[PDB]
Amino acid sequence: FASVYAWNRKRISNCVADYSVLYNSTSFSTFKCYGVSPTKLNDLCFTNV
Amino acid sequence: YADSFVVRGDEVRQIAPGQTGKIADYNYKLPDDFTGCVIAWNSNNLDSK
Ligand SMILES: *[C@@H]1O[C@H](CO)[C@@H](O)[C@H](O)[C@H]1NC(C)=O
Ligand SMILES: *[C@@H]1O[C@H](CO)[C@@H](O)[C@H](O)[C@H]1NC(C)=O
Repeated sequence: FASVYAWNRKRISNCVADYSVLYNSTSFSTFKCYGVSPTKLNDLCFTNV
Repeated sequence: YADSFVVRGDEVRQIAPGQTGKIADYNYKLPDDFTGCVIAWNSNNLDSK
């Protein structure tokens, strides 16, 4: 992973966002969304990720 | 009524209305119009061997 001052940016396109494949792999300590409700993420499409 | 169970330390944040994740999706769900209180505490001295 990069350093905080020289942080990295990556582009994501042409993919299916099924975040249930992370359940057995990862454990998260912080998850917060701002402009959208977390229960509506399975029903949307995203533009310029 | 009183409900009791055990989870990880990183999964306490999911016991709240409007949350997503493995625990909220498949294990334990709360209503949107919930009236009550939520309590949690560490239990390492008893539940770990
Ligand atoms: C989930 O991950 C654990 C640990 O890597 C592994 O033992 C288990 O087989 C995995 N379960 C599935 C369904 O892949
Ligand atoms: C990251 O990917 C490797 C395989 O390249 C896998 O062994 C490892 O468990 C993954 N780590 C997580 C936490 O997803």
